[PDB]
Amino acid sequence: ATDRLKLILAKERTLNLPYMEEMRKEIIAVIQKYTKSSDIHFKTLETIEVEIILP
Amino acid sequence: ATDRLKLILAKERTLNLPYMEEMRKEIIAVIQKYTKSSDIHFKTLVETIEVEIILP
Repeated sequence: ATDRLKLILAKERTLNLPYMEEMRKEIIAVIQKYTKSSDIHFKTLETIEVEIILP
Repeated sequence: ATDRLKLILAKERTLNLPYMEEMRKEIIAVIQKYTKSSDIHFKTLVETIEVEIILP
């Protein structure tokens, strides 16, 4: 009933981004207001994984 | 040394979104503020948009 988008943020388990999850955040703000997706799943794999589903 | 961070924006070939640019532009832009890197690389290969960033 609908197509889907996926943003995967990848990096090394080595780094310490004292601002990672915020980047993990603001970035989303950029996809929802442009894709208008109500449905979103973020989970970790280090590799954050955000799957969007559109309207 | 050599700290690689990379974003992948997966999409369908079908699905239009005549703007995988700005979507990108904004994601990139953000990224360029939080990591402040000046070494940015984006290749493009069920469409899959990758982007390597090596922070300073």
